[PDB]
Amino acid sequence: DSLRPKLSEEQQRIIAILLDAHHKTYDPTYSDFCQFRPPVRVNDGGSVTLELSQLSMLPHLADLVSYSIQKVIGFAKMIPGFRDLTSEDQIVLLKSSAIEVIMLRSNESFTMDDMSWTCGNQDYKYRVSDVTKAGHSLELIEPLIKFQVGLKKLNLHEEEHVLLMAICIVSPDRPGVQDAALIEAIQDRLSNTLQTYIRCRHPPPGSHLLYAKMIQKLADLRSLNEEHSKQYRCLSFQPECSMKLTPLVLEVFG
Ligand SMILES: C=C1/C(=C\C=C2/CCC[C@]3(C)[C@@H]([C@H](C)CCCC(C)(C)O)CC[C@@H]23)C[C@@H](O)[C@H](OCC2(C#N)CC2)[C@@H]1O
Repeated sequence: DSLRPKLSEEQQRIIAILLDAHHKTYDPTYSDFCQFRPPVRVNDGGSVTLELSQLSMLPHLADLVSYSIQKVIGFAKMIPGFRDLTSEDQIVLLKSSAIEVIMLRSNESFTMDDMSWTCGNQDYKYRVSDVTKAGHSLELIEPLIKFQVGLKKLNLHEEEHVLLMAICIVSPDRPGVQDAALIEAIQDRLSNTLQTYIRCRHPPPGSHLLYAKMIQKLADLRSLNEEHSKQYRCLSFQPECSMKLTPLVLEVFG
């Protein structure tokens, strides 16, 4: 019963590697922000019309996401085993998980003090309204907040945070993949590491059940990924939208 096997040198290495990768791609100071198109916040205490009409926050948020995408790609390119897939299976995994990972790593800036994401600087504080001004409806934004709170109350160790993202990326069930068995093998190595860290390092532990809760989020993420895709498609229907985006955002979601 309740065996708690010690972490293997290889498993330790993997975490070290993943931890380090994340430090090199996540900026907790948010210093690069002034290099994005400026936030514009029109008063819209509504309007789906004002919103689409203006799209005042889109250029800034499209810039952030785009920037983050780049940081997510850099992270993927440091997952052990990720180099060993055909670059074709790499892009497929990347594109189809890019938004899921962003929602995970944004939790580092999400604050349960006012249910927002703070990257600033009141300028770089993002509340529900700030995402509607970017042309989004409550069907995605409201479930997203709950996801972040559900995620916060897991009280994840940074070690578990980086592994969750690593697993999210290297999923063998994504549409378009060629070598599902190889991708599957890497995920098991990553998932096994997670279950083992939980057993060894997490207090009490009377609840290694934490693992079941973490896999559940990855399923929330699929819903959100699909919902986002719906809403993106509406934005692209809006004329002049393309310039408010970036060629990366356009490629990934189009
Ligand atoms: C992306 C991140 C941040 C916020 C993410 C947010 C806050 C605004 C609300 C966002 C942007 C959602 C919407 C759906 C994004 C929509 C994007 C378009 C309009 C293109 O579809 C999804 C993710 C949400 C900010 C911050 O928490 C993180 O980025 C910070 C920096 C990085 N990397 C670390 C410096 C994280 O990577």
